Amino acid sequence: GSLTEDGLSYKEKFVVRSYEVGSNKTATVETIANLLQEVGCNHAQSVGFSTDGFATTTTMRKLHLIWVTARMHIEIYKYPAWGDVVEIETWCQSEGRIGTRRDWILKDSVTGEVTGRATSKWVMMNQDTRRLQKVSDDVRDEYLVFCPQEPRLAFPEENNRSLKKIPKLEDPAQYSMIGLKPRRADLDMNQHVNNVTYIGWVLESIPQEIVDTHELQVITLDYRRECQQDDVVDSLTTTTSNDSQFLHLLRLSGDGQEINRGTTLWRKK
Amino acid sequence: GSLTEDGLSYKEKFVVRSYEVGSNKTATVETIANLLQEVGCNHAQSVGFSTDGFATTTTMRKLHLIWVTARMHIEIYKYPAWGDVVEIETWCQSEGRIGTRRDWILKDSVTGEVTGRATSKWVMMNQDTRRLQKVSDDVRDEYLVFCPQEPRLAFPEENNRSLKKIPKLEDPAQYSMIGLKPRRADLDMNQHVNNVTYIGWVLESIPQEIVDTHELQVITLDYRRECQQDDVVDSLTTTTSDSQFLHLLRLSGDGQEINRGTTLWRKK
Ligand SMILES: Cc1cc(C)nc(N)c1
Ligand SMILES: Cc1cc(C)nc(N)c1
Repeated sequence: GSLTEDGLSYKEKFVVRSYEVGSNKTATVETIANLLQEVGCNHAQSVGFSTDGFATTTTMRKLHLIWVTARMHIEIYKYPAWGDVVEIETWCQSEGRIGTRRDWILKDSVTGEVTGRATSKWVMMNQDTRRLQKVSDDVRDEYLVFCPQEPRLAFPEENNRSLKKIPKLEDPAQYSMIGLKPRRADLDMNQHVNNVTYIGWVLESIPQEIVDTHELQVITLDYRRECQQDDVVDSLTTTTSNDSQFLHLLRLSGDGQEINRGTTLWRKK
Repeated sequence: GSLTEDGLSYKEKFVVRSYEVGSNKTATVETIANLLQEVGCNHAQSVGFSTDGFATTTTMRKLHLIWVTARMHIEIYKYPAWGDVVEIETWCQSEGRIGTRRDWILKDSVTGEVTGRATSKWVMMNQDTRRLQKVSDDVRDEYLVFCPQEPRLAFPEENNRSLKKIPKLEDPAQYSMIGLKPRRADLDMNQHVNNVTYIGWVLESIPQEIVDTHELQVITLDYRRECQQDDVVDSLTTTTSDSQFLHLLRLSGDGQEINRGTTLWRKK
């Protein structure tokens, strides 16, 4: 992988592995989300971020600040097959004092066709108190160094799906998968649950018949609170809809505290 | 990746990913086991095996046969760090009518030093009845095409750890993690639980204090029965000692054994 000629974005190619694919011999959406995180991490290393797993700037380290994910939104047109090469381009943008955004475009390396796109929103937090805060002038100045100054959006459309508000699922849920818990493979190098694990847990409550007859086209996931290593999670889903749409909720098994909410859109094969 | 000049082994290089590492910023043993399976799959594709997820020969397809893992044994001297390149070389061998073996050597691509080695034993099974069987002459002939005919072993030594018999853990276990269940990410393309998931489940009952103060040097895992997508597993561990443990995975309900194993850990 490498920064592009202008140094404002980063590209990397991945060969899809045997264990990364599902029943149709194409990459799962969790494999896609892991590749998006990996290229994001390689881009951060290439522009001087800390190499301790927290991806912080110099000002952030001085002030004990970290970024936390607020939303992930992925749209896939074609999942790459086992052995195929996918090229992913990523870049960041500051959104004033609100937070920052990381965007991605996925392409078939042989054809050059766009096969998917993604966007994520991040908010600043004090690492010690876990309290949110606005982005300071010093941090916005650091982002100006390696971000395009004119807007560059993976989702340019007017009132596009990636910014839509998600409602809270009402009990009783139509479907559920109870008692989910992370194992060590679900943790990152800093012993926090990996963001991709929550996508897997959301999908656990989709019936196997939908997975067998449909392809996932869009997933939008809000993150509200982290699941700790000793927490247990319930995954709830209700149909809201040739397309099938669902509303999702992840909450702690032991008090019902919400940790995530989301929606998925599926197309019949 | 590519077959070597003589066409009897296969080599592939991997760059260790951010999400593949643990707290010491080095690859976990589950990341190593996934890379061993990936290079094994690329080698099978390169020598003409099925591309449907079952890695079968032509004679195996005609007779509705598949290979099932009986044992995995891994010894790591150094885990590669995040961003490092590891080169893995793999090859297979027939073991008469008993079954087949796949062996691996891991190297640091920059230094060329051996950083680990692994070996696995596979037995033939009818895909429909799930009954074991011996390897036929036609299948042994197919393996002669792409396997070295003189013995080539990752663990050559007579009576070495990789062939040691593993006893059955006695109740009560010292440690346990109960109620483990696979999610879709734990399944392979044929909807069977991935072999690497069982290594993760074994390690779940090792106390976090051992993981924080020691490095895993050796893991030996016997596979006896498959965990199905709707099964629930309990992971049991007892210290037998370096720190050494005895492991058992069994179904949560009826207590049916699915795996047994041992691990050896060295203090950091
Ligand atoms: C958006 C958000 C807010 C808070 C308090 N915690 C998160 N993990 C994410
Ligand atoms: C060694 C072995 C034996 C049987 C009956 N099933 C397995 N999955 C593995």
